[PDB]
Amino acid sequence: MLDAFAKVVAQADARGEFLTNAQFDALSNLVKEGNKRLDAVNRITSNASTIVANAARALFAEQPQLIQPGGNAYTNRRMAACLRDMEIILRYVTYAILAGDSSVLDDRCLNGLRETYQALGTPGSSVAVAIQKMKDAAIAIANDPNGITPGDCSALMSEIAGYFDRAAAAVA
Amino acid sequence: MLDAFAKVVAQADARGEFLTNAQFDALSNLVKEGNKRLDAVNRITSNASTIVANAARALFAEQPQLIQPGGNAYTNRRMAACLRDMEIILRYVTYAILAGDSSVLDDRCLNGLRETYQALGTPGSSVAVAIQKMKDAAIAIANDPNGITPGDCSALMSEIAGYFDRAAAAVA
Amino acid sequence: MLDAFAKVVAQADARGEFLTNAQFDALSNLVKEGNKRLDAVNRITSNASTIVANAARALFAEQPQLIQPGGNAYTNRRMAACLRDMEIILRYVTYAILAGDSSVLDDRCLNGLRETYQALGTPGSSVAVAIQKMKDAAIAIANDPNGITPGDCSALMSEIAGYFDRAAAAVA
Amino acid sequence: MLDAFAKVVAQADARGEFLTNAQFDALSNLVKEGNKRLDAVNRITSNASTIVANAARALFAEQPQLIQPGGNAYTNRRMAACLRDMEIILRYVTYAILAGDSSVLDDRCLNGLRETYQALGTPGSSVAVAIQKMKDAAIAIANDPNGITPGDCSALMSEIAGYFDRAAAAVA
Amino acid sequence: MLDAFAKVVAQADARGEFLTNAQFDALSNLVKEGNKRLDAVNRITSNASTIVANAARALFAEQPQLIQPGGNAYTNRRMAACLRDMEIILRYVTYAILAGDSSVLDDRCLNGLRETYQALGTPGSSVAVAIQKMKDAAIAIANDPNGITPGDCSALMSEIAGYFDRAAAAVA
Amino acid sequence: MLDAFAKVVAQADARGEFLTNAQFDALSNLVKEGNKRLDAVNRITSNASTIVANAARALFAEQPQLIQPGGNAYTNRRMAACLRDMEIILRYVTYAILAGDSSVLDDRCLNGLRETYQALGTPGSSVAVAIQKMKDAAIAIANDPNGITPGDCSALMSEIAGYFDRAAAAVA
Amino acid sequence: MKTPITEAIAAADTQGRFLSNTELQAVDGRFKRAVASMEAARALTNNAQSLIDGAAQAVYQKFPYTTTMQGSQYASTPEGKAKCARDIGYYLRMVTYCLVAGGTGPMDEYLIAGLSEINSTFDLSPSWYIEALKYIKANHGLTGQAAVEANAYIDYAINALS
Amino acid sequence: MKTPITEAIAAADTQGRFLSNTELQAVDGRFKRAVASMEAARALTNNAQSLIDGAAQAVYQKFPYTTTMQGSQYASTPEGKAKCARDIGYYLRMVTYCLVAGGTGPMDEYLIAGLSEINSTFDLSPSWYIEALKYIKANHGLTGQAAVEANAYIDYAINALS
Amino acid sequence: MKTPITEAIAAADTQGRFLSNTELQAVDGRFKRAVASMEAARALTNNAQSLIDGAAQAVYQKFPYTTTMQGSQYASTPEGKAKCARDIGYYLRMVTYCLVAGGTGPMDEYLIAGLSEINSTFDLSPSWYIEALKYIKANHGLTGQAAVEANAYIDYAINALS
Amino acid sequence: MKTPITEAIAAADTQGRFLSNTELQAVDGRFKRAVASMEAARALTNNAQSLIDGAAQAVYQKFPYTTTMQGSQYASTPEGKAKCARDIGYYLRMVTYCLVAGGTGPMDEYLIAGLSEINSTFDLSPSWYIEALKYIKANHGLTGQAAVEANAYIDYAINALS
Amino acid sequence: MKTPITEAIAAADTQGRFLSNTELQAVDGRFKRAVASMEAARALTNNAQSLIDGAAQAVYQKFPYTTTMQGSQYASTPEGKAKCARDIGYYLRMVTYCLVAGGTGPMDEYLIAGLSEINSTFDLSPSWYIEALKYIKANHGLTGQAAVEANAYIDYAINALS
Amino acid sequence: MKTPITEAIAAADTQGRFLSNTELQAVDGRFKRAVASMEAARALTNNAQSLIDGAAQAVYQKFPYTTTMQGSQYASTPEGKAKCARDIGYYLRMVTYCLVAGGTGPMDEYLIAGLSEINSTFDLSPSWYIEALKYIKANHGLTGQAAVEANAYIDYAINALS
Ligand SMILES: CCC1=C(C)/C(=C/C2=NC(=C\c3[nH]c(/C=C4\NC(=O)[C@H](C)[C@H]4CC)c(C)c3CCC(=O)O)/C(CCC(=O)O)=C2C)NC1=O
Repeated sequence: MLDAFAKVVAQADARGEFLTNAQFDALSNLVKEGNKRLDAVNRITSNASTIVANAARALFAEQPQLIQPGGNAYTNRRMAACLRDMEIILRYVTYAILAGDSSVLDDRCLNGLRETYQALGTPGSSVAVAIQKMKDAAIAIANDPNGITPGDCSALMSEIAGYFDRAAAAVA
Repeated sequence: MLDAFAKVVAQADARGEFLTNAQFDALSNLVKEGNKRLDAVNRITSNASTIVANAARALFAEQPQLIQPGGNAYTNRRMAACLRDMEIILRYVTYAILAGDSSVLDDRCLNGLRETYQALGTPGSSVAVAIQKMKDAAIAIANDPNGITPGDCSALMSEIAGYFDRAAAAVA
Repeated sequence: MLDAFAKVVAQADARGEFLTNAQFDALSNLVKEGNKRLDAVNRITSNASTIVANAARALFAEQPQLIQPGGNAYTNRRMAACLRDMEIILRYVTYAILAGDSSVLDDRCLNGLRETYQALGTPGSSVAVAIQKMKDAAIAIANDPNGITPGDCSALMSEIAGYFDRAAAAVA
Repeated sequence: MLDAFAKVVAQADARGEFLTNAQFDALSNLVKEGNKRLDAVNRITSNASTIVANAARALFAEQPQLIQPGGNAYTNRRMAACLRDMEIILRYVTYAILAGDSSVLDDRCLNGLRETYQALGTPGSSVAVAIQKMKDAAIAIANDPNGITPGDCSALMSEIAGYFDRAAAAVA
Repeated sequence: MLDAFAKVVAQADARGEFLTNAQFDALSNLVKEGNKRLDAVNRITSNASTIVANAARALFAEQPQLIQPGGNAYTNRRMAACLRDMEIILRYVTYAILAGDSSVLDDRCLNGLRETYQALGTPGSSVAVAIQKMKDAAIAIANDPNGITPGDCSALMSEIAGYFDRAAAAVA
Repeated sequence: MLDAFAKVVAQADARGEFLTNAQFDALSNLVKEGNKRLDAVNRITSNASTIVANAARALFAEQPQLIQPGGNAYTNRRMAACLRDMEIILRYVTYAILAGDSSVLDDRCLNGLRETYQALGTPGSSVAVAIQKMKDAAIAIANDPNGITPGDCSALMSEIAGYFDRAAAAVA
Repeated sequence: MKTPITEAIAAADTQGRFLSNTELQAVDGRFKRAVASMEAARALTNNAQSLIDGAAQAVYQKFPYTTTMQGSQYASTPEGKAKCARDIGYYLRMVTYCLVAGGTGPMDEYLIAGLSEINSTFDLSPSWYIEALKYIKANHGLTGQAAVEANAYIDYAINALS
Repeated sequence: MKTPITEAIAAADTQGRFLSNTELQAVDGRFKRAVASMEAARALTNNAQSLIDGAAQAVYQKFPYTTTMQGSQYASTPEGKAKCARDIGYYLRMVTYCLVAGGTGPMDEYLIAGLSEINSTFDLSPSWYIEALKYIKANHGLTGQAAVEANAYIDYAINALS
Repeated sequence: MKTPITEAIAAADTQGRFLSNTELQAVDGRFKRAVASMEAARALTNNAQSLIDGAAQAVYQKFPYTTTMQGSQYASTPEGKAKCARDIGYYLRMVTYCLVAGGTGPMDEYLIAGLSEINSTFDLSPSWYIEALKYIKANHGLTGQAAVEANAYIDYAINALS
Repeated sequence: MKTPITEAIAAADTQGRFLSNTELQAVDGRFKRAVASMEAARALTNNAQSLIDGAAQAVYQKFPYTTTMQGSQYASTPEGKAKCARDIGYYLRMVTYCLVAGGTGPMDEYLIAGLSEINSTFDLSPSWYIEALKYIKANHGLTGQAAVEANAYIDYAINALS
Repeated sequence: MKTPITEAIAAADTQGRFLSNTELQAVDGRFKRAVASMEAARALTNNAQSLIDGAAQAVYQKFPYTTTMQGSQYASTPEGKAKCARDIGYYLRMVTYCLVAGGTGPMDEYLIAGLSEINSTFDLSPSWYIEALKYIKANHGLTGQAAVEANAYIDYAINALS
Repeated sequence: MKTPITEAIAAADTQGRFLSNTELQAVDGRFKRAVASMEAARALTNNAQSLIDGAAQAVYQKFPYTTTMQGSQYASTPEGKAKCARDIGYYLRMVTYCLVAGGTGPMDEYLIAGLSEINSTFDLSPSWYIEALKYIKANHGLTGQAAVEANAYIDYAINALS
């Protein structure tokens, strides 16, 4: 898996090149923005249980067919597996946020996932909905101005939103 | 795998329903017919060796190309594997008879079996013939009026015939 | 895997036949030509390191793109794996020479190899080139008149050339 | 593992003997007492959670050192493992009750258990106490005259008590 | 495992020495006696089934307690395992004969075997008896003057007898 | 495995106690001395190859019997394994230095090591000598005043010396 | 799905065997027992609504905070009360399946697997469902072996919730 | 040893479970069936000598070469005849064990495991023992379910010899 | 026990490697962070009694049935109240260990492993301990990075209880 | 297929090695031995019909019940006699393959694998084929090392039938 | 690729965990250290040509046979000299990657894996590259923690070549 | 230790088999080949000192820096020269073992295993030993199959050093 830094190194090696001044500058900014990234990861992770459970509750309220008998989210085993998947996705998204690159998410989580849901009969569009709910919650929690040194984290929130959208795209 | 009883329960759960009076009645009849089913299973199982060997002998008599050099039933390893398959099929059919449902047969035996024979060069039509021979023998043995409390087992013999035909269809 | 002798036996069994006088004669010639075959195998094997390394050097001289950054033979891991493959191919070819049949090569080496290179992005045409270089070297070494009882090994060299060409065809 | 019936068969085979009339009679009584044995097993099993938890609570009340920091039953992992062991022992004792022989208990549960506790620093005497508590509870539940066809189960309760005592002896 | 030749090499290396003229001479004699060794191995191996079965029959005739109920050679599983062991021992002895050294026998067969029989309750003295019977049979078969180029194999028979005695010592 | 910090926590939990002011102070000093510890680990690790090879050379110069034929350090496999062990020990000692506790060394390296050498015939006293050589080299490298912010690391060097002595004691 | 019949087949198939008396006896016990199990299943089905209704109130009675505390996990709103009764119905319906199937399979598969995760995630107390189940046990109106059958599966659920 | 009871326990223990109705039903079927099995076991035991004697002659009758060919594998000597009758006794005695134990365990353990190896090593024809077993089946004098029980284990042996 | 330092060593040792900057950097981050963690650990220790006392009442306040329902699982008796406060103390003390150790190890090892089993066996609601933990979080009186440290381990416990 | 040559390659390939003298010597022994093996293979082929015919009668002679007992397993009918001679031919032909291939491979692959199953399923006595093989051994008319070669593979079959 | 960040994620993901302070601290150490690493990476990049040129001559100086012996492995021809300088550039460039990535990953992946095989196959002495690396270490002109960073990765390469 | 004989046994034992012609042929090839191998082993032993002495100088000649560079890895001191000749003796002595044993076993076991590690750790060039070995190959004075034998094991060592 790669991280924002290894990503750049990997591109450079493919060309056989040393880093340019421009690339050092970019990467120095990444390091300068690091504290914000650690806060985001901390905050989302610190609230992982509520993010998931509130997103699940909201999903089943909007799509009660999922929990009606004969559904996919019906029975405790299927419910458990569903909640689990939401936990798993949130988990890999947080990895991605730490790394500043999606390769861990893509690789270890997202690839083959559509085909997997298609084989099981799990509606991907519903999973995407759950992901979007977690996204809105994760971002509100991560970007909450209370209890933290004020500054602008907007760029990072957009990046974060990007990982969530990416995950939702992968299944929808 | 499912049995006649779990089959009904599984259908009911999918609908989120309690059993109807009609379903209890059906299942009570199954239980009332249980002794006959145990006799069938016992009898077929108690004669498994002769059923197989007599069906094999009859197959090779009708299709001597199978045991001519260059065939599929030629060499002891290929012969052994063939007899084995006949034993295996008879075995899963007897499971099915006990359970009163084919899911064990279908699942654990019949699925991928056509593709398997196609990959090996084993003629499925010949296997089907062997299955039909075992069927006729199994049924004659199971439905033999000697040495058993008289009654009608006709429904059961048809069910039994059904598992054999199902297996023969799966390979032919 | 089969050898020149088992190959004949296998064909005979498929027909259910004893060997003919003609087949015994053929196989007796094989045995009569055995010493030459042992020399070839010995000689190629005894020079395996130089055959590979000289063929690698020649390949990269003719196709420097393979070792330019961003290539397939660039980085030590990719270089190592490339040299390894050349060693592996030479190895299986020598097995084939000993056996007097390609089944070991085909089976254990050549099958799925094109698809493998296609999946990795390794240019098969380049591998074929390396194989041909090893071939020319292997044959010059095997057929060197110095230090050996004189006679004609031409038939054998053509057979040997055949295994190399076969391998090159399998990837190209 | 053996059961009351296989136990007799095994003794008979060692002597090369057919069963005596006396042995048939014994074993017929076992079968005649079978319903009582099924009630016991059912009842103890049906109350397994409370038997364990009430015995645990009673143990820790009598031996608070076990749950004081630095003890063996202190920390949730050690507590969990302790409760687990009580569950395991009760489980094997119930197997033994069904079988009418201790070989399953002895074999699969009791052997090496003293040495295991000695290696961990778990006080065997305390485990024995927990076993005895479960015994008294199990027997009261199994022999409760309410909600069951009246008769005498005294012999069986003594046998049951025997498995519990055996287990307690094995660790104490 | 070692063979007569590697045995000498191993001793030489431990001293850091080249072979002496005396050692070459010894080893040349070994090679000169090779045909006899191949005949012995062939002959014993070619008659392995009868050697074992005749030795088993003779054992049980002399020690009928082994096959009386309650014995060690009673029941087909125990009989099978016994015959198997006789087959195994004969097998390793023949390896030893080929190698001209006992290390394969000692190592792969004989070590831990006494302790194994002691743990099972198998009387080692009885096994030793079976080994001696196989020895006498093996030697008579190997040293039979009929159907072979005449010469003296006496030294070899004594060596062979040595492997058998060694095996019998290991269990007795 | 434990580290200086977890070591304290583990002792505290065993007593069921919060940390005392004295313990916080101790642990704060550890943190204050952290840079020195990182330099030591870096320096020893950065020179691991020379430390080992120079200690090996010195050992074999002082004890040439180890590399004379018939020895333990004779043959490349035995030499390789010896150098390996020196590398392994140095490795675990460096872990210990980082952690500020020997549990990793003791646990994962040192336990069973004497018995292991005793079983192989490897002289423990010789291993101890190699360890002491590595110690003297490691310490000279770690405590070298050149190229580093001046201060006193004496306490740390003694701790470091302690891990080496501990390891040497474990085998000697 | 775990039934006496599927367990008999699984045992045979695990060893590559045909079925033997060793297995047909088990299945016969199942067939004989079915008379008592089916009585129980029928009675519990016929009386399901009053059992569920009674069971729900038994819970609310023992744990009145469940009818008053704010939270979607509680039965303090009409929707919460509806979910609680649904769940109790689920439990009862599973009991009836176990009785019909002659084993724990349906409950194991549809209800027990995932149970602790679901209960912990949605903040549902096991003790609530145990009380509901104890009510059903107390008031099912079965006697004899029909009651032994019903209670075996009800207590199985109680044990799974402990 | 494989019995309905040990198979019930093995199934539970394999999954780390306590025993459930799913298993107690199997054992009950065993207990109910025991009445027929024990009748059969008793009758076969009481009549063992005449069955063995009859069975031995049935073999010699069908395969008279066994009484005449030279060889320790044959019953052409008094010792050979004694070993043959012993073996037949073994088979019959195992049938009685299977009936007492309520399953194939004893026969599996004491007789079937190793059987083909022993028969091939000592040059004993399976067809000999099958004939003996067919005689016992034909002439055991059991009727009803006692005969079903005896024949299930006799045919099990026949199948093991095929 | 899981700490930044033991995780660094475990990573190296897993691969048979000596430690590299890749690992020394992690440990340096730990050493730098320790200043904030140790402030937090000290303050929580110094104020443990009032935090525990406050936390206990916060629970009783939110879940008053815990002070009234009969049962050894409840704090309706002096002994029950003592066990509840002990448990809360356990949680708080584990937080302080996590801060001292610089990772989740102590809490993972001493408290989280077995937690669901213990809670379900003794009928203790996770929601009780969460409320206690939310009180501690709200009222620990830490600000800045010392508060970030304390809250990370408190929320970790909350997540483990969900 | 197991031959000296394929065993040499298998040994090398198992270890990811090129072939060494350690292996070329084995193959040379094979090439040298081939002179004796090929003499044997040729003679057995040329005389196959009389060997088969002689072997068949040797069986019928030793086991005359095989020509008289009713049963498709016996040679009591023209079709049975034809199958018996075919089988004997199979054995002999496999011997010739073993000699040509320089190892047991062909017999192992085409005949020995499955042998006991086939013999037991179709009620064929191993002792029949052993007698046939002993006849061939006795009467093949080979001497010297050609006879050693033929007998090694014939006895191999005998051992496989024991 | 092995970096402090990917190692932190790998550790969490190995255990199916979300990331904890135990891991965020490691990454923070990385972020703090990056200031020194980036100084080093920049300086080494800016001065790469003179370092490479100097390093090449240092080798030729210590091992003058490399400039004179015939062989494609030697720098006795213009093409050989070009390959040598390229290789040295590779090493230096990898050092800069390690510094940028904050760990050994790039060097491990692109250079160390396969290294001994390549060196032995092409007859390149490790001692040559060590000398080159010792020159770079001696003459990089970094001081303070920037030098500690550069030297850690240079010595890592030296260790990989020993 | 890998010899034609131990490889034959290993092949049989791997499959739980007795030895067959498939294996005795291999061993016979070994016995036949031994005449040439033993000639070679004897001649190399008898001429070992002059071969070693000649080989050492061949190295020093091709790589004169080995006699002049400072370092314990070089032969620039009497002790270094003694170690070099010892090593060459080791190689030659191993060749003789391979010839006596009839396979690569001794060289594999005593010399090749660990070789790259030892060479890299002590800074010894494989190219040095190859030159020594090429000298021995060129000047051993064997002809015919004795030379084929010696050269097979010498080239085996060369290949192991590449
Ligand atoms: C242990 C492994 C082993 C080897 C290596 C071996 C070689 C071997 N090759 C031989 C002959 C020979 N070897 C060759 C081979 C060749 N001459 C050519 O230039 C041919 C094309 C070249 C093949 C590359 C020839 C032509 C003969 C003489 C005729 C013959 O033996 O077939 C001989 C007979 C003696 C002699 O001629 O010197 C032996 C023993 N024997 C063995 O057992």
